[PDB]
Order: sequence, then C-alpha cells, then structure tokens
Amino acid sequence: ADMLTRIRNANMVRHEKLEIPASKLKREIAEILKREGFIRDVEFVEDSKQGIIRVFLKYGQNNERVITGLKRISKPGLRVYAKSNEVPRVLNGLGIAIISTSQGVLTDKEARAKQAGGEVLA
Amino acid sequence: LELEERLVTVNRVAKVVKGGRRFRFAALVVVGDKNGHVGFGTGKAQEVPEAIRKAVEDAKKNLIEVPMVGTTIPHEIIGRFGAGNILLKPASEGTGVIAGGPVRAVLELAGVADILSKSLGSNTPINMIRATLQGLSELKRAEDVAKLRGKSVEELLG
Amino acid sequence: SERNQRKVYQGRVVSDKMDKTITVVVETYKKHTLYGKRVKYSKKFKAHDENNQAKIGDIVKIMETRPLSATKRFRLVEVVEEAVI
Amino acid sequence: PTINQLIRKGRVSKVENSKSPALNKGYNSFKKEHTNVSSPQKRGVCTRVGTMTPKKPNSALRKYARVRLTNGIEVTAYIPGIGHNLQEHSVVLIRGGRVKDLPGVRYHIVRGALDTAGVENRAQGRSKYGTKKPK
RNA sequence: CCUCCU
RNA sequence: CCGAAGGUGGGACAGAUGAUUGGGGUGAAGUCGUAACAAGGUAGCCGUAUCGGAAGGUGCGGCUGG
RNA sequence: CGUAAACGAUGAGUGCUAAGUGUUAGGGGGUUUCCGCCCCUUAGUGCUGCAGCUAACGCAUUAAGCACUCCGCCUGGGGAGU
RNA sequence: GGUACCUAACCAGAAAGCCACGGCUAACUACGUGCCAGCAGCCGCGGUAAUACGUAGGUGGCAAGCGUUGUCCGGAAUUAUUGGGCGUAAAGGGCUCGCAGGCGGUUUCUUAAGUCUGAUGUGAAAGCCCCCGGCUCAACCGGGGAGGGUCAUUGGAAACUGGG
RNA sequence: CGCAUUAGCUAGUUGGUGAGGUAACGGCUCACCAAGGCGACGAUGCGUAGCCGACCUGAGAGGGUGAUCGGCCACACUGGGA
Ligand SMILES: [Mg+2]
Ligand SMILES: [Mg+2]
Ligand SMILES: [Mg+2]
Ligand SMILES: [Mg+2]
Ligand SMILES: [Mg+2]
Ligand SMILES: [Mg+2]
Ligand SMILES: [Mg+2]
Ligand SMILES: [Mg+2]
Ligand SMILES: [Mg+2]
Ligand SMILES: [Mg+2]
Ligand SMILES: [Mg+2]
Ligand SMILES: [Mg+2]
Repeated sequence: ADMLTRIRNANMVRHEKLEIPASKLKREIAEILKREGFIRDVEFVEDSKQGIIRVFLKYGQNNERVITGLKRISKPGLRVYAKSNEVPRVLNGLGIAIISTSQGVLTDKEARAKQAGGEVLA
Repeated sequence: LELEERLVTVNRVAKVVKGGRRFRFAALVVVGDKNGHVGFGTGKAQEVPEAIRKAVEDAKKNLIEVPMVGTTIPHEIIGRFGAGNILLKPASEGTGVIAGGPVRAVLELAGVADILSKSLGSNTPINMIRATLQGLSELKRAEDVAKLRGKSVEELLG
Repeated sequence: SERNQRKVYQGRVVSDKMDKTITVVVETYKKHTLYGKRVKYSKKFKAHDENNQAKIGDIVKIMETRPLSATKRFRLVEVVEEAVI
Repeated sequence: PTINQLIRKGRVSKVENSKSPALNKGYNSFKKEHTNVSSPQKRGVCTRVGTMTPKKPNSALRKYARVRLTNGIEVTAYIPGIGHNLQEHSVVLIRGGRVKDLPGVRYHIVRGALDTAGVENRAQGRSKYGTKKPK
C-alpha cells in the first residue's frame, strides 16, 4: 500500500498517468496531492475488487509537467506520531506533510488547530 | 559579469615513462560574482589560467544561478556527488559562512553570507556543493514552486 | 468521603491456582527510549479474590490496597469480562 | 540493521585502549590488589640500564632503563636528553610517551626527579629536561 | 636458483 | 529457644607463583631454499586427507578471483 | 562427520520502473484444410541496453534501480578463527 | 585588626610572564656534530654545507605562568534513532522446515489500549539559562518565568496502529 | 550498570488458615495445609557501583563524571544484641 513509490517511479520517467490500487486513505492522499493540480478525472467501474478502479493519478497531462520533481520519503512501518506542537514543514515550506488526524491534515497551523499529528509524510 | 577567482588547490600529479616520472600541476579554481553566480573550474592538469578559463565557462553552464533568499539559501539541502556529501542548511542573519575549506570558497564567491554547512566526505568536494546549489534552484525562493504548483507565494509559505 | 484514589490497573488473569489470589498481567506498549518503537511490555501483578471467582482469560480491574501478602498488593474490585475455555 | 534488530541487539562502542596502561594501575600492600587510579607519573627502581638499536630507517644506541614501578609492573623507559643521563640501578620517576623507534618503550624517564642534565641552555620552553636556568 | 641495509 | 565469633569438613570461585614447555609479536645489513605475484616457469585459490627441513608436494571434489 | 571460492563471492517476500533479441514448457487469437507464419500472453533461462545506481569496474523487469517488511552479518591490519 | 580603604611624600619608582614560530596554525639564520650524539603528537630528521639536534643570535598568541604527562567529551554521519554499511574494499547464514517473536490486502460498523488534545498538581534551594536588576562592572547576590513527566486524574477527537 | 564464554533459580520458597509480634501492613515470625512463585520482557550467579540536584563536553542526539556545595541513603576499629 505504497502509492509514493508508484508516483516516484513514474514521475522519474515523466509518465503521463499511473493506475494505483484504491484505498480510502490512498484516495484521501491523492486528493491532498490534487490540491496542487494532479488528477483530472477517474473512471469508477463495476466493483469486482475493492480498488480495481485505482486512483488514475494523471500529473502529466501535457508533455512536460508544470508540477514536476514530485518527491516523498517519510513512510515507515515503524509508526511516527507527531505532536500538534512539533509538526515538521518540508523544506521550510515548498512541501507538505500528510499528518493523519482524527479531523485534519497538512500544515503546521493545521496541527495545534486540528490536533492528532499521527502519520507524517514529506 | 565581474568575476573574482579563488585558488582552492594545486596538486603536483605524475605520469611514469621509461625515463622516469613526468610531473604536471592540476589547479582547481572557484570563480564567482559574489552575487549569485559561481563556477567549478578544472585546470586541465597544467596551470591556474587554464583553470580560470574552464571555471568561467562552468559558472554559466552549471550553476546558472545560486538561489538566495536574503543572505542565505531558501531551504535545507544535501549535495551529493560521488562520495561527496555536503549538508547546506539555511541560517539566520549574522550567522556567517560556517563551512570547511573548499566549501567556503564556493559559498563566499556565490555571495552567500549566512549558511551552516557540514561535510560528510572530503576531497576537493566542490562538485557535491555544486549539485546542492542547483538542487535549491529546483525549488528557488518560492516563485517557481508557486508558479509550478499553481499557487501564490503567500499561499505557499503562509 | 473526598478520598484520593490509589493507582488502579486492568489486565488479563494469567494465574488463579493461588487461592484468595490472582496474577493480573497488565500488557502495554512502552516506547523504546532510543529507537522509539512500541515494544510489547507486560507487567504481572498480584491481586486478591476472596470468593475464588476469577479464572483464565478474565480481563479484571484491580485497585491498590494494603500489602495483603509478601507479593500481593491489590484487590479484585470487579470481574469486567468473563472469558470461558 | 532493522529497527527490530537494533532493539534486539543494540549498537556497541569501540573499546578505546590507554596508550599508557602501567600508569593506570595503583596498588594495595594489604589486599595485594591493583586498583584503577589515573596516575600522571609513577616512581620506580631501575632494574637494568643499557642501550638498544632503533628500528629502520634509523640507527643509534638509544639509552633506556628497565624500571620496576611502585605498582609492581616492570616497564622499559627511555632515558631522554643529550649527554650521559643513563644512570645506574636507582629510584626514578616515569612519564607517558612512546619512542617511535624503540619497540616496547612506551614511557620516558622524567629528568629532574633526581640528578639530571638533559639539554643544557635550551633555546625556549626551558623546562622539559630538568635544565635549571643559570643567571 | 639468488640478487645485503638505508 | 534463637544466637555473633570460633572449630571441623568437603566442595566452588578468583589472583599470584612454578621446573619446564608452546606457539605469537618485534628486532639496518645471519643460514636454507624459492612457495606466491607474469602462463611466476607444474595457473592459483577453497575444503579435506596424507606426506615432507622449510616454504610446500600429492590425491579427491570445488571455484575463476586463470 | 557438517565443512568447501557450499559462488551469482549478490538473504527471503512483495510491488513499481524504456526497449531489443535468443531459447525451454504452456495458453489464447488471427486468413489458413492443416503444416507454417504472424500477433498476443504466462512462467522459467540467456545476451544487449534506457532511466536510475556505483569509488570505479559494472548492475540494469533474473537490479547492484525506486520502495516496504523480517532475518543474518560488518566496524583498520596483524595477533587469530588462535 | 591598627587588617581592608583614604591622605601624604621617598616617587611610575615597587608589579612582567611563560610558551610557541615545518604544515595543521599568523610567525629563520650562523656554527658544532656527521645514521654519531641526539629528535619525534603525526608525517619523519641526522651517513661531513641539518630553515625540525647541540648551541648561538633573531619573532604570533594569551597574559606570572605556561610547557610535559594523565583522564573525559569533541572533531569521529567512526556503532550511524537523529546519521553508516555488506557483487569485487570488513560484511549474505551452505540450504531448508518451522516454534516464539516482528510485520501484515480492501470495504464497512463498533471499541478506544496506542495516537492526539484541553484543563488541574508537583518536579526544593543553589548552578546554568529568558527578561534580567542590585553590589562602581565584576572572578559575584535577588525576584518573576521557563524547562522539567514514555507522570497522574479527568473530559473530548477517532483518521491511523491495535481489539470485536 | 556490565557479562549468556552466567540458564535455570527458590523450599519460609508461593498462596491459604490460625497464633503471635510490631507504631504500623505484611512468611514479618511460627504451627498446620497444600503446591506454588520467579525466569529469554534475562531469572539466578559473577563483576562493578552509594542514588539524585548537578558537573564537563557537544548543533543536538548523545557521551562521560557524581571531589568541593544542597537533598535522600548508608556506615561509625571488625561483628552480634538489646
Ligand atoms: Mg615460484
Ligand atoms: Mg606455480
Ligand atoms: Mg609425495
Ligand atoms: Mg564457511
Ligand atoms: Mg556449487
Ligand atoms: Mg559466502
Ligand atoms: Mg522460509
Ligand atoms: Mg559519534
Ligand atoms: Mg580480497
Ligand atoms: Mg570481501
Ligand atoms: Mg547465500
Ligand atoms: Mg564502593
């Protein structure tokens, strides 16, 4: 359940789109990523598997991406739980961390406000 | 542009022939504006002028610019070339160029005045520090990122 | 009465054979100091069950008391869960 | 190593060894035990005075003492200084420096614990050879 | 087959 | 009654020391050969066995880092 | 008995990331009566070669690439696998 | 203890030092030795022209001392959680089967141990430190804070990890 | 805190019931019952050590120290008892 490597690998070879097995949180990550401007639309099909639809992330609609050099790292099975106070910022801004909360995500202000740091990405 | 040149090192190198050892000098020279531009330099295993000539080409070929938010770089970056590994980390005002030897030369002639820099492997490792300064230009200041993303500058930072 | 409560614990009953007595095992996940992984810790305890009601599997609550033996320090306040076989 | 591996078996530091082990052992007459005490010098009695050839690429007659310390450990130690400071079987104080040439000689005899000379009329830092400054 | 030491 | 010290006993453990003995390290210019590095003059090396002043040799199987 | 240069000197599992060409055992589908040719495809086994990686040599969908899980192992040379 | 401090002469008189100067790290020449005598933190100097040895004359730091030896941390991303590796540099177990352990597809519901979060109590004094004041500034003393907890107790949140 | 080149340890030991003792709870002591308790999350053994405020160092993580000064503990020629 690592979309990040799927993205990195396709992003490296400047692929137009990629089909990632869908899960609720992998759906909710792709939309966080889409907040910038990736994904145009997907095709929900008759469900046989729970993810056959995939995420269909299409960050390279044109020849070259305006949003290129996508990079992620902080995804270990050893759980890394952030304090609302001590949520990090990727590159001191210019990068986001998908901090899984009971009710919120994203910036440093969206930590002391929202609360549960939980997961931490880059 | 108005370049200043700095001599990093001059090592006597040698080829062996039937006669014996035949010596040349390989000079390594950093060159830069002191205002965002800086060049690698090689020295063609002969002299310093040969080094300067190649340096002044590499300033405009390689490091097209060194991004500079104030008197420091935009973000923290790890420059790696071979076993070169430089940490280049943005500092506060009045910090100084805290860096070691060859790294200092680059950052001084780049015009960076406030930076923290640790070397994690050492041997005229200017190529590694060059790759980081380019890696800043991947996400310079914030104008590109915002434009690349599809956002404003204050939207991106806060 | 406005009494400050003693430290209360809850866990599975690992021992019972000892009559008027049990061993309650408060399993928990302490973080390792350096490496930060949640390691499966387990503290055994010694509580008192006068009736001899508890058995293997019971996720009982226990509260601190006067020292009821050399090792015993708690009472069976209530059998919350009642596992069988 | 995996995190699980690092938990199961931690990291292990390198054991750094002292360059002067003989000055680290005290002694007790009563218990007849060495004690762990960080000494800067040790008194001893010279059991043998002589000369020894250095290793390559050097040649010399390097004057030394086999010395028996207060802690009961027998060391070899270099008699430093130009001119005959070699001395004979007698009490002496010792120091912690190796003679790179002489293999086994991990200690110097301190010049000034008794009758010494060393290099007389030293240029500067005139305190290394027991050179009493004349007036 | 061997080719003293620095 | 309990009971310190003491006595007796057979074990356990640790250090020191011991005729002699074993390899090890080190040491400007000792003796013997020349095993390895080139196809190193019988390609070398690995495991094992056996033999031989000594490097080593030979068998069997393996490897190419021939 | 329990060791080998027991070697790919490369732990196992999983996913992802250009191509080209042999070959082993299958499968499906072309017009065709088959044979045969052609296309596709699974699992092996080779060679060449992108990106990426590498101190370099080289590796490259049979990764030494990009990731995650778990195990084994390393920490200057000798002394000593004593 | 007729001791600190003041006045007032004799008067700047009484109050300069040690170490270092190949390179690291800003800092050289005569002579005497002749692989000797000696030097050496490391690299290394000396076999009859020694900028690193014996002597003789000559210079940057910190300031009655500074040299030498000993111990600890740093430099050492050199035991690497932060932050390293294992084709050939040291390093893949000869290969399986597997107990424990570690780790585990997707949805939904519920739970709330973990996770997060609010509030309350303590974590002396000194020391170091945030504002820092006072004592002429100091080589020093006071107050109000802060840190200090894998810490209680209690009320939430419930995405994620765990349980049904 | 170190050592698995220390893997089994324990027999008032583990719990009960009763009696006694104690300022006081209690195998704390004893009687009589059972058969427990501890341990790979390292018991047991061996080695080392007063612990803490702090101190030194370091970007920090960490590492080392615990003289002087403050707090808790322990001891008072060696050992036992009131
Ligand atoms: Mg030969
Ligand atoms: Mg041969
Ligand atoms: Mg034979
Ligand atoms: Mg083997
Ligand atoms: Mg084989
Ligand atoms: Mg092997
Ligand atoms: Mg298996
Ligand atoms: Mg370190
Ligand atoms: Mg090798
Ligand atoms: Mg190897
Ligand atoms: Mg293998
Ligand atoms: Mg003690």
